[PDB]
Amino acid sequence: SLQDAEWYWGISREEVNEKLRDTADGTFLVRKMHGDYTLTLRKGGNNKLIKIFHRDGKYGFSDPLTFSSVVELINHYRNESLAQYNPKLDVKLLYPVSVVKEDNIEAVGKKLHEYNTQFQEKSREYDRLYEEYTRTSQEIQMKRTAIEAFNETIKIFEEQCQTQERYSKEYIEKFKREGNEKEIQRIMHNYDKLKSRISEIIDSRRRLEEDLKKQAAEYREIDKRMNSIKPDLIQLRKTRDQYLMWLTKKLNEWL
Amino acid sequence: SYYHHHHHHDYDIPMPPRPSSGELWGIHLMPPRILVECLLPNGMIVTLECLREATLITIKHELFKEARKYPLHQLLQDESSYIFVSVTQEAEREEFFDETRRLCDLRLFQPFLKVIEPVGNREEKILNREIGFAIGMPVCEFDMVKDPEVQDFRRNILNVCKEAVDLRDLNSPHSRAMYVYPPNVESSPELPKHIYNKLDKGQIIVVIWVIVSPNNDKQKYTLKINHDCVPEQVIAEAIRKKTRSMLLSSEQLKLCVLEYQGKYILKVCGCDEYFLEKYPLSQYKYIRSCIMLGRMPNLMLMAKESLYSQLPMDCFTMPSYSTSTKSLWVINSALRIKILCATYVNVNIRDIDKIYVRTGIYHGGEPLCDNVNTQRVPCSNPRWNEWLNYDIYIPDLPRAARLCLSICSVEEHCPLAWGNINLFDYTDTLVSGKMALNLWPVPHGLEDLLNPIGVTGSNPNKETPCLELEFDWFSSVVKFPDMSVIEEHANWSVSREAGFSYSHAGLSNDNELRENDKEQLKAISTRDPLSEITEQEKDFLWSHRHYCVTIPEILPKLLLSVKWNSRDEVAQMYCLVKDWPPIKPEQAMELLDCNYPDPMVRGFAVRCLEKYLTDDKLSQYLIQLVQVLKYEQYLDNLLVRFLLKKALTNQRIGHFFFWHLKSEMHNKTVSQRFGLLLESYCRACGMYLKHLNRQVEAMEKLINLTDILKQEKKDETQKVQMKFLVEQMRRPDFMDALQGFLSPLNPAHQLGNLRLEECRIMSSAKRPLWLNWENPDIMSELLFQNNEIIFKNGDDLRQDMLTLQIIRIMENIWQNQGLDLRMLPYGCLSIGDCVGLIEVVRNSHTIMQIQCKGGLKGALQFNSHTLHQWLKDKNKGEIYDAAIDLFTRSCAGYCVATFILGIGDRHNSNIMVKDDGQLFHIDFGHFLDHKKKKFGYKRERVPFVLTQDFLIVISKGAQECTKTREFERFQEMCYKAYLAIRQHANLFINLFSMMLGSGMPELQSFDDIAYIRKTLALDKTEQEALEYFMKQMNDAHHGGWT
Ligand SMILES: Nc1nc2ccccc2[nH]1
Repeated sequence: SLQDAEWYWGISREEVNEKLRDTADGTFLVRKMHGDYTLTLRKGGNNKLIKIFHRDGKYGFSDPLTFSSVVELINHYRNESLAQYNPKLDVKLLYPVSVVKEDNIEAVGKKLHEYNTQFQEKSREYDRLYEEYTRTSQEIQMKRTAIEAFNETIKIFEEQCQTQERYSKEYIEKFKREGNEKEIQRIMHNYDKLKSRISEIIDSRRRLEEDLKKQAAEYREIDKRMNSIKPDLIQLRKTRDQYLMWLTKKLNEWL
Repeated sequence: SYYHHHHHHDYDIPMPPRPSSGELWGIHLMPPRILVECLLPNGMIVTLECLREATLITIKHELFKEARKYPLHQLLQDESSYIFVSVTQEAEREEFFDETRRLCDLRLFQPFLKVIEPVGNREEKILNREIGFAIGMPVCEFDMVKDPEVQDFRRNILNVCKEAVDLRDLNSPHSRAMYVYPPNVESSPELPKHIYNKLDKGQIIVVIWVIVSPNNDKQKYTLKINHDCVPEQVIAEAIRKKTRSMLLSSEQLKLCVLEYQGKYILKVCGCDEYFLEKYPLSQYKYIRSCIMLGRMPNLMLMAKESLYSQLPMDCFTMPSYSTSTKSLWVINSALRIKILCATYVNVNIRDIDKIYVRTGIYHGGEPLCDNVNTQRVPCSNPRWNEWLNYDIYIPDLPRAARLCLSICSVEEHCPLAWGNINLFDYTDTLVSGKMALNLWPVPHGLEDLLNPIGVTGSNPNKETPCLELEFDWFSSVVKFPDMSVIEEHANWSVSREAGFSYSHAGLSNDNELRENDKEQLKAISTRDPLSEITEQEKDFLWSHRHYCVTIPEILPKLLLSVKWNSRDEVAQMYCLVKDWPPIKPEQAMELLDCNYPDPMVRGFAVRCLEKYLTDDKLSQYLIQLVQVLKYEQYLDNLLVRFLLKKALTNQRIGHFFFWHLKSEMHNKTVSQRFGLLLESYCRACGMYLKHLNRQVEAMEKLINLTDILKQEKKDETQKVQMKFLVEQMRRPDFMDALQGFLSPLNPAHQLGNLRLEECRIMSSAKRPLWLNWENPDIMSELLFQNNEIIFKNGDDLRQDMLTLQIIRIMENIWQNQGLDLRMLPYGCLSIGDCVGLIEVVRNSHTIMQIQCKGGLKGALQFNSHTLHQWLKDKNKGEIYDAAIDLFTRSCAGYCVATFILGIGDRHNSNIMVKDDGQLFHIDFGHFLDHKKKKFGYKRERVPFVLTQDFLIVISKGAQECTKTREFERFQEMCYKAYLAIRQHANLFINLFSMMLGSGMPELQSFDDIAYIRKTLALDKTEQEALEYFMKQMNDAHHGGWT
């Protein structure tokens, strides 16, 4: 029971944290020459490491050593808070945590491949979409600056048909008779080119704006679907961890 | 029978290029002949048909001929009284001053020009365009930023610029020369044993070259001097030999030597490198290379005035852009924050039950219990109007406190978006009122609910989850206390501790401390930053903080022991850090990673650098120092001011500083910050801007060219693509843009004319360009006549860049500890979003190529000996013995590095060998076993598994190579190397920690970096780690290692 305690794993610093990763406040487990064992507790997305020292029979954190075992010391603190030991540890040891029962061994191993294939298929779908997202962010903001540039282009052209109206209609009254229909037709020709060109430009900006909404539309749909893939991708990953624990080289075939 | 007749009804049978354009909107390459509308001052639109490649000089000159044919000509002035303006692809109205610029290089939006008389009479000043070309955004886009922090950054940074410009023009022209051509020098003058044994009782033969007339003939003066003798001494002996004569006495010689001596300086023949200060010749990098490679130095005597002729005047010019309040410690409440509404949450209502907002106060680690709000109105129009209540009193909020939040889904816990926000602003002001916070999407790696490493501030992208919220109001702007005030609170708390009872000091906290404890601290100090400290150790370290000043290097550990939610403790820590002994830069750099956000701590870190970090050592670690800018809270800070001044002080750093910032300009988490910094540099760097603008223009051309190949000239034979390539490189604008410039891989290398006959597209699907330039140096021949580099649009180069940097550093550690393992960290440089330059190593081939070319007609199996045969063919005689030594030494280094780093699996097409016998790896892929993310599970893989081929070469042709002295020697290199890197394992952890900022999927959190702990066996003893490494190496090879 000392070794067959559910929460006693006996593992390196790294694979503790990967087992503590993404669990809630209060979750725990227990773990070289510095002391003996280590209570690695999780608190609000951060791992607190608490040393267990063993000397003349007793086990404990520091001075109040009157606990005759490793399995003794944890049962007390699963009920009670750690604040009285060290002031700012107002959190209990609440989640002392450590799938088909396919006692078949080989059939658990096959399921590990099925889930790991699904997971891997899932991770690509997520990666595909993340890149579509980030492209689409770029393609949108280029669409936006294009609209600005369009709008600034138009201002320059609107200004142009204004700029000519000053000087072109200064020329009508300053002469009129000399090149009446001759000079004014060929000034009218320019003006009607200039305004139809503004008309083409405005129609070009418009046509981009309708594409921008359809882009911004697709962008939402990508995000939507990312957010629906994400929680599946966790639970699929989390089942794969539990199957791979329950088993434990040969594996690398199933993965 | 194959698939149990199971139909997949779903299945229908019906390089990564990102989408950036150039030349003209929506079109990579403008048509060779194009119509451009010219808008005249008289309101007429004459349309010209212009050549794509035509200068504005030409287009103006033709416009004013063709204007005459249209009405109202007599209202036009002479053509000289006018300038072209148009709307560019960045949506700004750019006046085209440099009329030698070509139509295809203006980055127009639509093909049209407008004729105006030039406003902003200071034309000088509206060559800001230069700056914003270099940067990749217009300078005017900053001027219209509301944010006072930004506008304050721009105004206040000029201090640094003005000061640096003053250091340049101090002993001018020498100091200008010294800025532009700083000496390329190793850190240590002490020469490793193995280098000192290659030369002749401490002496080198050197070759000094000289010119008289008409610059065609040149003259050797083969010296033989002591290695440690300075450039001046070497200039004398050259001039002695040069001017000894039968018609000159001895006396008359010495007098002619003094008049000539200091008129000259020493150049490296073949590249722009010089020896302009008193260091041993051995300490310059060129020399020490020449020693190692078995080469005779070719320097040049250069007239100082011909050098100072080529320097230009900087002409720095200041740009146009030139109280009583409540102490935080008066505020008598707990912290509360009101979460209001989130507007843009994109969620399937069928998939999602409901969502809430997670929050936490942070310091990189959390100052209180994390807390959430109720799950309200789930996915549809989520609004909560809750005050979240945080158990921390306002006065205990530390200077670098941050609120980190996320919108989550429901144990179905899962994050949708996230954002962080500094509880104090840049003016020390506690944040009060309402805030809009546009959120970031959850990245690849992070599954966690919150993201405190992530960048502080709101996502600049509008169309994203905007979660708006409200911070309390204490009828006053609250400010953070002065240091004077914090110092008194500390002096108070100290004496207050002295009077506490002995009874009470029996919880977690004498004048003389135990000898067992005095030695437990020094053991803690030696641990790597990833060996997490326990709550007992924290309390322990804290309690002996005053002894900890005796062990300066403990500081990183001490700081994580402080309770940052107790202003009592922090205020005292502030007084320790005030005058804690400086520590080595390799250790101080840890304190600029994300774990240490406090301003006083980071200031101390910068104070360490300011003392110790040499310009050599800075430019080695420049990548990490630029990245670390991400974790600074505000724009103006000490680190930025340190780095900026160095960049403006030393043009070699300044170069790589520009490119590393410029590189990341697409990444919207840093664009504004880096853009702002880039502006400062560009404004103050001097003539180098004009040089950088040419590098910058060359790369934009390569980007557009490869963009076309990758997108429109696919499904076309190599033959067809290669024709298109060559065709385009012959156009005048490409000739212009791609010929007269400095290589970004090393600006000492000038790139001259293109040799298009040697330029090609490589076989890869990414369509890399292999490019070749004539080295236009006078002594090209003495170094290399051609200079060739690979431009690759497609792959993200920065993983490789990091790997190569790590390799560069491993070598230096090894070598400078006297043990000769020869790595080849070829040059890699990202300059963009998945765009880069790779240095070509000539005379090297992949193993695969070596195996073909020596493979018999009948393909019955490739011979293990052909590598060895190929190597013998290249190295005959006594040359052979050292070619195997090289291969054995290089193969051992790359074995250890590779294993420690956990790189992509090696095989015949990513392993390369040089004619001289040097082995080196390329294309590393993913660097900390990132494909273990799929399964991994503690793989601890050997990526370089020496097949027979390699072993045969190592043990010169013997059968059963496993059992030779050749291979015993090899193993003892590998064991000695592995241990050497293991003793510098702090450094490598910190280098990887500093790269968490960058958006590299391989580096998302500190447990990505945890691989390097396993592979270096840091938890174990060194003896066990030797045995661990052996075990690892034995099992991968199946025998050999005990
Ligand atoms: N010294 C040095 N540092 C570098 C960083 C990137 C590319 C080339 C480099 N050479």
